Amino acid sequence: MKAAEQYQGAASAVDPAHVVRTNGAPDMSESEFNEAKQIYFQRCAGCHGVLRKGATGKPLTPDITQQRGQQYLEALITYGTPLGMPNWGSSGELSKEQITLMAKYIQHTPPQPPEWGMPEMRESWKVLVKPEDRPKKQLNDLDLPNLFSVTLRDAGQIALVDGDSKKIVKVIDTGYAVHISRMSASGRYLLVIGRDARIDMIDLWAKEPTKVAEIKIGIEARSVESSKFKGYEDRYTIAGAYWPPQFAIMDGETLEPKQIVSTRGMTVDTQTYHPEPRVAAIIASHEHPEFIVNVKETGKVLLVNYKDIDNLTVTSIGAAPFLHDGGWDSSHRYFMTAANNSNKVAVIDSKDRRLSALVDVGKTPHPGRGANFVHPKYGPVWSTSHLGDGSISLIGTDPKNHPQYAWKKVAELQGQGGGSLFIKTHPKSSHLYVDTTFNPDARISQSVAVFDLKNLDAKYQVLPIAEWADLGEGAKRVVQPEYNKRGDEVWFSVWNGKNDSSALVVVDDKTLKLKAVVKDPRLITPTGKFNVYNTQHDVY
Amino acid sequence: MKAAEQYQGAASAVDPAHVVRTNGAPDMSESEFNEAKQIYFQRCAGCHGVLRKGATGKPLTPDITQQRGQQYLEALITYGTPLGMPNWGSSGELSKEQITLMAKYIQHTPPQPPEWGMPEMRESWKVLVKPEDRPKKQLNDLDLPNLFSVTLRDAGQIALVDGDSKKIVKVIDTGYAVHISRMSASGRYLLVIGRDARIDMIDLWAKEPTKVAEIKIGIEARSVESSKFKGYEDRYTIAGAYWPPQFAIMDGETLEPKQIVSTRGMTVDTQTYHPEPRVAAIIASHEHPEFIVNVKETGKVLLVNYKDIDNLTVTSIGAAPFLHDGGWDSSHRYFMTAANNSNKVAVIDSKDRRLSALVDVGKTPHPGRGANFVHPKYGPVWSTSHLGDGSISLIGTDPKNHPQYAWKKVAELQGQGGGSLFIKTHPKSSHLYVDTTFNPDARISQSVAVFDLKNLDAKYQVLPIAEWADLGEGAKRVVQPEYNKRGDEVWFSVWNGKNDSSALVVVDDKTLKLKAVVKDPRLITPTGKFNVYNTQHDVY
Ligand code: DHE
Ligand code: DHE
Ligand code: HEC
Ligand code: HEC
Ligand SMILES: [Cl-]
Ligand SMILES: [Cl-]
Ligand SMILES: [Cl-]
Ligand SMILES: [Cl-]
Ligand SMILES: [Cl-]
Repeated sequence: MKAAEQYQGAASAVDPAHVVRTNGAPDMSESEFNEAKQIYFQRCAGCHGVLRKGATGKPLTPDITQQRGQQYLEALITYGTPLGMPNWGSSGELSKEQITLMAKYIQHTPPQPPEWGMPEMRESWKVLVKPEDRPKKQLNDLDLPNLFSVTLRDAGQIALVDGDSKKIVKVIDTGYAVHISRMSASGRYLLVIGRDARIDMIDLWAKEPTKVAEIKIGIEARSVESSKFKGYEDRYTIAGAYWPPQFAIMDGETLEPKQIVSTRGMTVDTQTYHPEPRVAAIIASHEHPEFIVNVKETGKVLLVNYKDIDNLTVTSIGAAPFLHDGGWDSSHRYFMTAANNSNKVAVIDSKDRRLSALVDVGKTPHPGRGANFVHPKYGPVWSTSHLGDGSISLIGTDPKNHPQYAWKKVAELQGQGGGSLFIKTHPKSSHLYVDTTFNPDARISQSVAVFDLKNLDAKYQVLPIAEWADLGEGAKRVVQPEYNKRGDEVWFSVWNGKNDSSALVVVDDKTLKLKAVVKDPRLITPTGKFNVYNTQHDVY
Repeated sequence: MKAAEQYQGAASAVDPAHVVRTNGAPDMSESEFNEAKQIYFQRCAGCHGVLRKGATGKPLTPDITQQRGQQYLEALITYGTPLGMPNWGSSGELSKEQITLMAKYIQHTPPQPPEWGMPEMRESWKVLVKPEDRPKKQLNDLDLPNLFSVTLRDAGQIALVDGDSKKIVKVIDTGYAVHISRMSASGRYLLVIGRDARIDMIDLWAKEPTKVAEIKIGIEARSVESSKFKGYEDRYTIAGAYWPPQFAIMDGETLEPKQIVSTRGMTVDTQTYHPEPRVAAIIASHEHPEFIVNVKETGKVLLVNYKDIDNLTVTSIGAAPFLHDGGWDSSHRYFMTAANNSNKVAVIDSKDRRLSALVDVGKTPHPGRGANFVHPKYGPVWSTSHLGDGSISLIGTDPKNHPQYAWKKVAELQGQGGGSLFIKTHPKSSHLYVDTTFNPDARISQSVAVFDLKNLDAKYQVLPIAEWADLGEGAKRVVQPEYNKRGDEVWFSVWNGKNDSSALVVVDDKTLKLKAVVKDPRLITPTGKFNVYNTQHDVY
């Protein structure tokens, strides 16, 4: 009756005088609030995050913002900061009236976007073609290993480009602005994820590659990955979300949602609670049946063991805050990940399940998956490009046979300048390609630098990738070099405007000569290109 | 710098129109809000939680509460429901004007108490006596294994009573309303955790037992535990918190804070995010170097492996919502814990790291640690009483030599009625005791039922514990039977008010006749009683 009521009726130990109401912000209309909120996610949420704690420095919470004041915040938004906070008034990007509204907005409690659990996922889950009715053999005659999965960012779709043919073979509708493409261990299924957290599974064996499953694992995402460990091929596919701060494990044949795990938790450096730790790069392990999951704001690398997904076991490894992209080393044991805004590179030992070291590097490293090669003096190494730096950092990745040079910034190369984004090579190649996508100089932003590994002390050659495309108007930012299955050509993307004309430019790695140019009215804002074989077997 | 700012300056994939502002509640003054907020934690937070999502039914969040309306909520609060929601108007416990305020308060966004990270812990952390300054031998002449640690709830302290002398040997100030007492594997250090989350470690080898370390792991807590795996004795001490939803691991010798882990995460039944999953019972594994941690609202049981404390591995086991108290079986392998308000008992396999079964029992089981004995027909069993009915459930715990009765509610026993909290026995005892602390009948609450393991079909005997104390005015509620080391005597608390007289009653287990009554002006609101040896070695 009420005996259990009296049992739990005791007063909470929490002192009510220490629980506080959240107000004290300047009055804002409903129309005004929504206008600043539209600006925040259009211009600010990328760094500061949904809850405004995703960047360095003091956060944009009420207690902090109200302490500064209306005019401090207006002043700091108008003129920015030399530590990565741009200026929105001096640049003319925002208006005096708008900046005033932003200063008022961040003094209010940050509005919350909704959660996304199993009910939301299962409703988003669609098996368009059931595995029973899927082909048992490759129907088409495509040379799938040398297929490129090219992202048509603004078009909300992806294009399959036959490597040798240089022609588009199909265009598939996907989530908006796909970020990466990943292959299943079998090589039959192509996985793509949009920044809106929609995943699509493509069957490369159908008469024409078709989608077979679909699911939305959140509101904002970046990464997807498939199980690579011996015996667990196509068993499970993982995907991490920016919001909600979580990742999800799904069946690898149907994408059925199985498990959802929150990444909300304590940070490695300060060991305080963080309400929005965004999941970034995910990579499958060869040593154990685990997914190595990067968690950005908390600086944790998680080892998600799918041996038993009903009773999940996770090992949380401390590294450095702001974990971002990364990739394997030549051995496929040591996961080199870039804690970009910590200017460090963490080394995750997938075998011993620990952090091998933290390597100091240049200003904001950005390697993507990186580039591995054998240095004459320093043995095997792993290299990264940089955004705030024009440098290239080489890191020893050979502890067994090169303890002298291991997890050390053994040597630097210098590229065309800052704004670099991806560094690329190939085992069969003697060159090292470095793009300058976000360099503020036009010429540099549409060129790439090529180093000669045969003689590494020489200066690089500059290749005019955009010039070779002969597009015309547009910024024509070049981005992301990728090799073919055979390794003797290097594909480039000219990330021109949505309403301008773009292209993919293919270079002969043997001669460093223009080999071909890919143009098509369907190839809108081409960004990421992913060779099936090279991506599937971590060739980089 | 602009390079990195353009790279991370892309608009968020989050639609601002789907990120909504949280204020549509009826206006309240600051004086009125703080009065309703005070009643909430004084009367309601125990069940509904800090964020109003800890009870069954629909939560008291703005979206739901505003939908009902002011008149609906006033009525429901005024009258209640027959499903665990007490009456507050018919009761006459809250005035008509307070209920109106409470109805408005729960329509506002719930106020939030602060977090409690490593900085807050370290400043709260005190080492009163260094390990170097502690004795290498037991200075005092006390029979430590037979000492009782008695909680003096309202006095904010505990008393150490000598089992055979029946006298109080010292009184030690602690956190407010200590909840449990635990002993180190070495049996030298007594650990007590306050209702307010303050932990005190007591050295029983000093000339007089003195506090040697102190730490606050949160704002509200209930549970504390020590590592009991071979080779890891006294190496780590763990404690769980109600708020913030987290647990923490400290050094066993100094209580230095080492790690903090957030229990915020997804539930087991709906697989949705819960922002306040408060930690409940915690027990130390013998099969592996792990802590078994109960997480209430999410219904998860976490196996926290301390093999490597810097890289913490945690297996998450699903069970049923509202996990609470629990205990070992006779084997010390299967953790029998009760999801109270799910009316089930979960069996967690300490060895295989999985859920062996979910057993349906009575309304709101409350076992504490439980009571193990050998049923003449059904083999080794684990028993529990309930709050919602006078039932006593027996559950087989022998899968090796009694597989047909394993994890089955093999039989039921009837006590005096509902409102029971603790059932007890001893390996050297022929009797089985059940209390009725929260029974609404005065005499029932003052008595305890006693069963005969030699003849289970016989009706219980009733011993009037409070009557035997001869205390006078007061509710004189009796609670928590506890044996001594030799199992000769059974101790009971008479949990009277702080301005009334209380006592500890001791009964001769071999004869069931009163053996002693402990009265003392320092014995204020005695609740928990913890024999050092029986608590240390999990004898129940
Ligand atoms: C987590 C993450 C990965 C690795 C996932 C993995 O390995 O599993 C990744 C890699 C990538 C890769 C993989 C290339 C590779 O070599 O693997 C590409 C092409 C890429 C195109 C872009 N990224 Fe990416 N990217 C983010 C996050 C990520 N970028 C951002 O947070 C940021 C700064 C904001 C955003 O706009 O998403 C960001 C900006 C960009 C771009 O502006 C690019 C150039 C175009 C776009 O669509 O946004 N990111
Ligand atoms: C999590 C938890 C444990 C086990 C910890 C472990 O094993 O590591 C426990 C066990 C206990 C034990 C251990 C006895 C045993 O045999 O193990 C005792 C004496 C006890 C005295 C009370 N408990 Fe307890 N108790 C709660 C939580 C807990 N009770 C509540 O949430 C609730 C309902 C609210 C509250 O007031 O704290 C609650 C009410 C009570 C009481 O009213 C008692 C009788 C007096 C008091 O201090 O509030 N609880
Ligand atoms: C990165 C791509 C950013 C974008 C886009 C915006 N901000 Fe930012 N901000 C950023 C960093 C790395 C820092 C801290 C660096 C430092 O030491 O200054 C900041 C700082 C602010 C602050 C100051 C908070 C404080 O320290 O007291 C405010 C008030 C702020 N930022 C607001 C803001 C607004 C309104 C933006 C767009 C409308 C915005 N920022 C964009 C990184 C980035
Ligand atoms: C247990 C010890 C409780 C205490 C003390 C309080 N409440 Fe409660 N409440 C409880 C349960 C188990 C339920 C659900 C039962 C059901 O019939 O659904 C509730 C329900 C409410 C509701 C209704 C929510 C809804 O579905 O709309 C309200 C508005 C509510 N409770 C408020 C409330 C207040 C204001 C209290 C003290 C001041 C309070 N409750 C105490 C459990 C317990
Ligand atoms: Cl579609
Ligand atoms: Cl955590
Ligand atoms: Cl393993
Ligand atoms: Cl979780
Ligand atoms: Cl082990």
